Amino acid sequence: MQLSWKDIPTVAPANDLLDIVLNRTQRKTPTVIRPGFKITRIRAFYMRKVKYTGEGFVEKFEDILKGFPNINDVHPFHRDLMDTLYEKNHYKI
Amino acid sequence: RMITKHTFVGEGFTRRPVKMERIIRPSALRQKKANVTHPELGVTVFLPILAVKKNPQSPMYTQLGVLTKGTIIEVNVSELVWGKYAQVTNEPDRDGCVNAVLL
Amino acid sequence: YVDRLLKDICEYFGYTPFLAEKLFNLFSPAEAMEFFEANEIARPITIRTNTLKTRRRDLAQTLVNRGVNLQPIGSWTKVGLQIFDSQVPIGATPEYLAGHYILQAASSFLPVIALDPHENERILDMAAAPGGKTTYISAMMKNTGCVFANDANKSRTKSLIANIHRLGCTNTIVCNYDAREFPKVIGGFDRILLDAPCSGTGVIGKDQSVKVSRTEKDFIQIPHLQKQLLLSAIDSVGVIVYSTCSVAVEEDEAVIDYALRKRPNVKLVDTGLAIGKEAFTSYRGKKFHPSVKLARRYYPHTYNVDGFFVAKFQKIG
Amino acid sequence: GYRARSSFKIIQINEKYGHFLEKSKVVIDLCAAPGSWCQVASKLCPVNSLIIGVDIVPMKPMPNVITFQSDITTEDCRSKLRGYMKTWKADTVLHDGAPNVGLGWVQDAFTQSQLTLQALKLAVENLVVNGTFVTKIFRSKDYNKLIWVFQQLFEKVEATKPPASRNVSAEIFVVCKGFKAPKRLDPRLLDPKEVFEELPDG
Amino acid sequence: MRQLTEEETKVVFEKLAGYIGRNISFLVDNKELPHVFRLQKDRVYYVPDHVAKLATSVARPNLMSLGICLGKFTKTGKFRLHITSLTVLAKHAKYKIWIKPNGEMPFLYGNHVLKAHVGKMSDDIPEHAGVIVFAMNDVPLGFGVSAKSTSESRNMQPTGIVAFRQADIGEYLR
RNA sequence: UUGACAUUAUUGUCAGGUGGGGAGUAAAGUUACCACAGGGAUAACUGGCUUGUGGCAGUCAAGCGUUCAUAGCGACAUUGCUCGGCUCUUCCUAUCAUACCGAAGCAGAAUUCGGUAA
Repeated sequence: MQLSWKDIPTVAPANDLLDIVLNRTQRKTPTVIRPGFKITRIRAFYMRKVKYTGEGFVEKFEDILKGFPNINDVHPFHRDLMDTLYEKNHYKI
Repeated sequence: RMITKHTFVGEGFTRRPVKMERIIRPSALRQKKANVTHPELGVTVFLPILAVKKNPQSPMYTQLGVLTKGTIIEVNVSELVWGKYAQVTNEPDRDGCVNAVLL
Repeated sequence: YVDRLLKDICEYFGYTPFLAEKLFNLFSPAEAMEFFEANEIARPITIRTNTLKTRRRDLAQTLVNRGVNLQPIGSWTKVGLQIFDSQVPIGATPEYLAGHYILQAASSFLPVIALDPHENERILDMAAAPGGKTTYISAMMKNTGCVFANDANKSRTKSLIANIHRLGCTNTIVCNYDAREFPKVIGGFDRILLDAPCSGTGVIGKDQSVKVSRTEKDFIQIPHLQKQLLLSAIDSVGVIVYSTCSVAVEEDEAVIDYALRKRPNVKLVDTGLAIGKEAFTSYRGKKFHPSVKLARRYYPHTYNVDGFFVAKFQKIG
Repeated sequence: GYRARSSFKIIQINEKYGHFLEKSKVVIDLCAAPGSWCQVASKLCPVNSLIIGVDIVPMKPMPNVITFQSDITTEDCRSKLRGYMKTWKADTVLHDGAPNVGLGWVQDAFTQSQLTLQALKLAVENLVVNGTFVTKIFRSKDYNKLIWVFQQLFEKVEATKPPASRNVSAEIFVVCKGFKAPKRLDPRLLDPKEVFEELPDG
Repeated sequence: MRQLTEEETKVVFEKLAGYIGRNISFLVDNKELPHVFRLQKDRVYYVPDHVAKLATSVARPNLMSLGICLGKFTKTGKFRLHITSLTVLAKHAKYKIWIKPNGEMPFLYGNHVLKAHVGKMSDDIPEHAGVIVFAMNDVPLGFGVSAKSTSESRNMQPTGIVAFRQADIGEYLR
């Protein structure tokens, strides 16, 4: 977008990022099933958890990707200014 | 009856079952590339399976291509001293991938 | 400088030094841009329309109505149909199973194009592995007389007994033999056909085992084997055809040139019928060859085929 | 074994309208978010048909079918048909225009009725003489206005809504076979400002 | 390789007289190419006369197949008819059945012939007589023992069998 | 049934191939490829169930191994590629909002994570 970028959702240091997404799937989804239930409810239980953690990481990753300014698509001053302050190749890596 | 175990099916699937009248194998349970590790050099090469050779427990499973723990499988070395065969070590019904060790 | 290109073949393609050196000497850098740069095409999709069950003009309609792009090759025969774009399965169409056409390469046509089968006569064979060429034997024949089929593999006869009955040839004595002791079995006076028992084995786009695993020991004994198979082919009759799928000299025009001297009853007539470039005289310190001009050649980049050689012989007494 | 249920209502429309898609070589396909119009344009048109799809969603390519995946109302995508279809003119022009339904129905039908005129201006620009123009259009207040401008820009305008539709949905598949291809086109006619000019009170 | 006995031909000709009618006289009397048939390792092979006459030099272990295979003699003493016979059979068919272009691939995978295909079949068909399946172009697909007569199979619910599959040309994918 | 020789197509010899077709000294093994009828043997009982971090192979490696690291097991890491839905009552917290806090480049606003909290 335009001149400045303060409005970026914060970046968790990959260990805490795991502790956010995995704990949320433990708290927000149902957690208790018997082995004595029908197989259909056992399947649907674990499917719901794999998918919900899937959406979890993706939501956090999408926030990073959309949040940071697309360096080579902004403006020639800013494309080069970020290239001076940060290793532009590594910023794209 | 359908099989709820992970299998490998060869590329001649379109009209292969002569002797497998109603032996349903769903497309979700078909894993094509085994996550094979090399013993002598501690490097893991994720390579496609060519042939299911010898599954213990059942000689039916050898003809179905079932990949239960102890199955010897053929590994494609297109990407590349090497051994062409690998023995599986995990239970792919439980975890995600098929994990094999070369011989 | 040569060794630069030898480092740009054995590393770029991941190739054997033994073959990279033996297939560059007395060959131009232009020819290096022909042969070596053609092993990514990997067999253009031609087809062999079985003339017994249906004519080609009645088979052009059949596939086009199912949305198959078809176009004939140059001059040879309308039988060869180049497939460009199809979504209908390329082996499971009911017309494959009927026996209206067999899926072949363009190199599979010509060793039997050169041979001229006539009515009521017998054709003998030694090594026809799939049986795609014996189809072209017993279709020009129009199912008359005798047609022998042979290969030295019990496992590979299943492709023969599949294709013969699939395409409906009716006159096939498909039997496993040792190809050397063949004149002692019967020795039929009419013509024979031999093709590719080879160690040189051209076009690596088909088999990349050639790319890595061909040493000198293959070139010692396999050219010797196919050399002896000529000495059984000239002891059958009568128009002999011996061919191979190899561009290396130690397979063709060193093996055929042996048997030319070894019997005075051998004549090399004009092999092919339409096109195919002229044959050499000198083969890197080799003999005089003004008689070996007619044994045709084909390249993977001059035409959309897979590089091979044909040699058609005649016997008198 | 097709892609969507929208596939079974053009193969049904061909049989009712003399197999017009069978004879046709080149087709401009609009608004096809699934390929439920290019698949059936492949099984009807002759081999190497060269059919071109335009849709707002970016998605996969299909074998034997070229498909450009961007905007409909811009000049740049009109320069992507100008990028391709200048030498050849389309035999037919398809329209599976449908908005994201669920807002009042008054506007869910009027953004449709708006979309069909923009698809018309991509059609009137790039159609062969005496071709056709098939269109998904909702029955609304401004349907009788669209059938009139169809009537004065085409030869025979026939509405259907064939079987294998929803039966509850307010769809019409109207065909417009025969195209005038005039040298003098009325500029005030084709623009949506004058099209939906409401009839005076009684 | 051997020549058939008196009974062993009769067993074959009866099975061939199940699909072809009394038009089996077309199959043995030609005078130009009289087409004699022989067997190797209990499996009959149909060929031209001379092409089997000169192939009497091949060893029994060295032999694999000979022209057109009809079928093999079973251990119990019957005669099966394999799909490879159809190139000889369909040229002299008696009771012939067609199918849908849509309902072709179900048949080509090993399923039976449903009633869901209605048109012009053969007439005068007995309930348990051998029928030959055609698919535009009259392409032979395989064999079949009929489920019902022609009369009964017209007033039927479309998911009932009209011809039990015996062998189809889809066997050429093995 | 093929070649060589002679008759110089026909006929002979020799040599090469097949040969439970006849003379002399049939049917049988197998079957977890197994398809249909019959006889057996039980299936399907929270023994506190269930939740958020995979599996395979190697790298470390607290100790224990019958002494003990070279009879072997071995945690956390780490390195390898990859049947649905309408309506109400009550309850639970694993809380979306409202209440109060802690951390965060938290200038302000806005926000992200976390704690108490039904």
